[PDB]
Amino acid sequence: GSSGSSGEDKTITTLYVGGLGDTITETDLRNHFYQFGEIRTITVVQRQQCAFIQFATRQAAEVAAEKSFNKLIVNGRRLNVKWGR
Repeated sequence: GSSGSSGEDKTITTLYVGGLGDTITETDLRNHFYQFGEIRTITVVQRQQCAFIQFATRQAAEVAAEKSFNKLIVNGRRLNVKWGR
């Protein structure tokens, strides 16, 4: 089965995404996440090869979250996703 963990994400709709690299861009994410649901905003920090995906409704956030938790592999490049603030 699963180990089972409880992070510190109660009503957080933002999701952090690292390991972007020049290879990966914003659009690639906007679409990869957009599928889950509306996207409030997307702040891609090149200096930190990361990006923050915000959702209007936690609903899409949660879904993408788990489906992103070290599971979101775009452009044959795994990405470390973690709940934001």
